[PDB]
Amino acid sequence: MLRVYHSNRLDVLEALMEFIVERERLDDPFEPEMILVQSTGMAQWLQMTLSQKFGIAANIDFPLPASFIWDMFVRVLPEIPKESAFNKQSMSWKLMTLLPQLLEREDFTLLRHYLTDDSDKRKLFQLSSKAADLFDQYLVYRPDWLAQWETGHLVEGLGEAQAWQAPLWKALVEYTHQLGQPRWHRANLYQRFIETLESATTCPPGLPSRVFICGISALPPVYLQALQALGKHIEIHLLFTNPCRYYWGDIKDPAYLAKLLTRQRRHSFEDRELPLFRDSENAGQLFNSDGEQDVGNPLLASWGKLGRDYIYLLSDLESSQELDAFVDVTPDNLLHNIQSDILELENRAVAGVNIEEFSRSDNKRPLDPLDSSITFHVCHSPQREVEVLHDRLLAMLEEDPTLTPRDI
Amino acid sequence: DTNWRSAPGMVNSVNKLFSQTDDAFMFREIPFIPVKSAGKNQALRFVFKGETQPAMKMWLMEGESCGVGDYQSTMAQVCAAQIRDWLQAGQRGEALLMNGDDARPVRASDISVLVRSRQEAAQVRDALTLLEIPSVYLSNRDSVFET
Amino acid sequence: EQQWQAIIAEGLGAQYGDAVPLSLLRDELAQRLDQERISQRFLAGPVNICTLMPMRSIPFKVVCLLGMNDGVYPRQLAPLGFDLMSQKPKRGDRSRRDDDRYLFLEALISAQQKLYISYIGRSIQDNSERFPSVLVQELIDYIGQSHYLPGDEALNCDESEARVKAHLTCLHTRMPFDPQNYQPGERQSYAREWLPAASQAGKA
Amino acid sequence: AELNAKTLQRLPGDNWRVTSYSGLQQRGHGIAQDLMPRLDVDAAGVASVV
Amino acid sequence: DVAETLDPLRLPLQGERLIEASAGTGKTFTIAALYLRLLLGLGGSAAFPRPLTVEELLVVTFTEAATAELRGRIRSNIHELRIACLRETTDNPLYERLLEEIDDKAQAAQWLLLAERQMDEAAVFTIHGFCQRMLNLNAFESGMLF
Amino acid sequence: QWEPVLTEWITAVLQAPLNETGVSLSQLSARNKQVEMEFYLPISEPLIASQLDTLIRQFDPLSAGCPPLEFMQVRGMLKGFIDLVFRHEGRYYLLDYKSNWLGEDSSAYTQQAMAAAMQAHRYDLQYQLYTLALHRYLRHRIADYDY
Ligand SMILES: [Ca+2]
Repeated sequence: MLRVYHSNRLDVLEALMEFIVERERLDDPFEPEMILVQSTGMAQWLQMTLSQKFGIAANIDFPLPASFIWDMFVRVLPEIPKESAFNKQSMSWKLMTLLPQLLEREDFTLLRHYLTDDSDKRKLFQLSSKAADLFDQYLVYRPDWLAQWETGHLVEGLGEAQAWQAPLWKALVEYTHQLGQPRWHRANLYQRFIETLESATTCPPGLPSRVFICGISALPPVYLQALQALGKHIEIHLLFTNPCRYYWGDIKDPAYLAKLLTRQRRHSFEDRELPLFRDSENAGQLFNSDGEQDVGNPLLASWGKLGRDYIYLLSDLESSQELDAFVDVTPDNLLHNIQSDILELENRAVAGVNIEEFSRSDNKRPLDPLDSSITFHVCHSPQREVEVLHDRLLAMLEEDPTLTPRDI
Repeated sequence: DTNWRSAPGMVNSVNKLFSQTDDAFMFREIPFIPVKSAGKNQALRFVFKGETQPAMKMWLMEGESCGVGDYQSTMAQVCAAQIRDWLQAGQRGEALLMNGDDARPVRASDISVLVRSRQEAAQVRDALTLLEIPSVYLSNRDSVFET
Repeated sequence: EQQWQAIIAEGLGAQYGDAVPLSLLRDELAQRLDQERISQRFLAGPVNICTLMPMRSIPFKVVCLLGMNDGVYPRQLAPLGFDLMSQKPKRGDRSRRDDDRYLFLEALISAQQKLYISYIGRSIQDNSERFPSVLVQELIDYIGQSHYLPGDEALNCDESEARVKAHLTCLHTRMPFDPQNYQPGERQSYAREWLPAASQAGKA
Repeated sequence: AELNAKTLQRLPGDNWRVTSYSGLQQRGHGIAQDLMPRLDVDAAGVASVV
Repeated sequence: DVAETLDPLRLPLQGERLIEASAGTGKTFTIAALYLRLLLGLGGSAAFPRPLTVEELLVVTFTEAATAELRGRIRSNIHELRIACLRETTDNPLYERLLEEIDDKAQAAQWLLLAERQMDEAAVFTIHGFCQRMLNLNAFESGMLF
Repeated sequence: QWEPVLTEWITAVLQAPLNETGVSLSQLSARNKQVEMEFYLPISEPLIASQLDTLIRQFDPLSAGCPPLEFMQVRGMLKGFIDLVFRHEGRYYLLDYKSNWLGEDSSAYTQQAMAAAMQAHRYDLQYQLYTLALHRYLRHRIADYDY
């Protein structure tokens, strides 16, 4: 099953991962425990965190998402070469032997001149790359675009450049064939992957036992689906650390809304969800046609832009089984207050829309001149700015003990 | 049309000067149209050892002839003198920048000497420094490496 | 030697016929070398000074942000212009703007006890004033709009707000030996080294 | 001049580090185990007329 | 010949206009004003076809410290005029003459909210920043290196 | 021109008899191999160089050459890479390929010479540490395992 865990702090999510491992002993024939991660930092944080609450951490693989998906392709599907022949690198080279021929086409007239005036394979190589770089990207965001261009078809609504990219892509694919290389990209292979998994409703061909996804606040639409289908024969524990407990994303059809009015189960107890019966969906939340016209908290509003997308795509899955793991934030600090707002999706900002509201000031929260969490410092220069910090780090170290330096 | 930021006495003096001849900026395409001084500033005035001083004051050297040499050794001296003159008379509350019925003693931070080149600056800095009046050349480019 | 072999093998893989001019390789060896980052000491001998890495939002008791100036933090770079995908966006898409802004949020979210925010207020030359990264502006602005100091309970929204932002904002001195750094109270320096000069206790 | 500088009453005490059979091998590997985490750190030197 | 005494709020926001900001005439107060008008498409006959976004109002100064201050002054004016839209009441010059020209204080407040959070991308560069920017975008035409 | 020597060198090491009954790299299939294992052994309660030298002595005849305790108190973790860990369907092992010497020829790679460089580089520690890790790991994985 593709289990999706929404938590407040990476700790609780690390906790659930800690427990998932103690529970099912997992096999042990040197079978590497798997954790998809997107930054060495995490890998190190997990490694150490886990070596503690266990006495050691040994195998664990930290494949990047993209490298995982393709790992499976090789497993599920029939005869897939390890490492695509369309990887960003090789692409740049193959594109360098091609472009020169593709010039003087009317199509590539724009590049045709850009590459003439002068060079020594300098302009040709940057292009061959920025190109290969783009293709590598289109192969994840808009993987249908290629299947289109491969047959010469264009796509209604794209800027120019498709004028040359489209042919170029068809051109790269044909060339790579003559070279005699596995035609398989990442786009012509995701659909099949799902189909053969979504069907063959029998059993897991021989993939891994359980898989985790830690600290990745974003994944491509296609990688999720790919994982979804995979989460039918494999246990996929995707640990997503979410800044708000309620749903703060946008909405599609006022028909898709009630399909969201479902519920997330506590990993151990049972069911929860967004506040105010209907009124919520109603009111302004997901107003007019747009998305959450209020997104409650204004900070989570203008910043979490990346979050919305990922949360919205997670709640558009079917084989999913999301569940709550949000821990509270008692509002004693300015930090905790703000942190709390963001959690409960509430705005405590006061604009003073009316003389009643605007004249008094005790409606807002009491500060506490003594509160030092969340401080602001204006300095004259980087040196100065660093000398000052060293002082305050010293201070706040003195302040409360227990605070070792690694905590900063 | 409105010149916020400045004193009426000033705007009047500047306008008068640049209204003398026609095409003061001598270029029919760059005409000079006077400007109305802002009301919120109508109160601005500068008093010294007695009464309010003119927005603009011209100091004229004597004689018939005058070399670029003289008109510097002597002008810097003069300028220098008038600065300490405002400053000292400032600590004694006799040099005041006033907005109607408000006031304050002029401080070094209030005086400013515009100049055309490094030298000129030095020329000034020296006559000043000769009167223990500390200064700083805001347009200094020298590097810490030839100190 | 690794990168060099890499760069070459890769080119051989895609079967490149024509020859290669050194420049090509040097310029690439350079770039790679420019991107290869060293961060092996990330979580051993404490106090980690680093950059805001996307997809690495670990929780720390203390979180300090330095150089959060306008034009400096929300790190930029404009899409190629011929990156079709950037003109016609979709839910899955990603860009630095978005990544960084959501990073600043991950900080606040991850700061368990103290959030330290710092930026440069003026260049030590023309002395002109600089500005805090909009992101930081959006934070104190929210603080001030939802808080009030004990004293000021009946005065005004804007007025109570100011006093709050002004109260959390701390204007530091140009030199470390400035006496203000040695009176009593808010961040008295822990550097006695400068004390004597701060107290004009010199002997010409 | 009525000043003075805060003086911290805490002490260094313990030191948390993450060693690795490096508590052995004396330095020189400074930044070495950093640039190449899997470098054959166990070897080093020059060669001649052999 | 001889220019019209400029009245910011009534300046026709449509093609070619030369403004002479004499010595300390509030050239900055003017620019900001004109900036807001544009954002909210205000004015009237002397207004602009439609409303523009922060990333559509190109402003070029010569100095680096210039664009910083210009960019700073604007985020502020926006945050205010926007607030002064939620209160539908302002008691500070400029702004009031602006709200009188606004037809839906509730919308401008929204429109403005975006302009606020958009400022970290305001099209306010230097002559030089504008150039290498257009250049590096239209690389093919300029024959520039990426 | 190193291929012959090398292609012949590799094999010679592969089909090389490890300890006794069978065991030779060439007999190890994928499923029984785990290359480059990275472990993390938490270490609380300061690890004193001296305190460890004592027990290391009693059990190891190699660490009898007691210069040790060349490091100082450390609390925290313990990184470490294991070149290879495999299983001869019965037990698990620790392999560490070590390319060293310039020490002329053969005579320097004798059971004596080797056990010499061992203390020379104090690799002995690597042993105890590494195994202590594989211990912790195997015990962790193999639900109910014995040394
Ligand atoms: Ca080894």
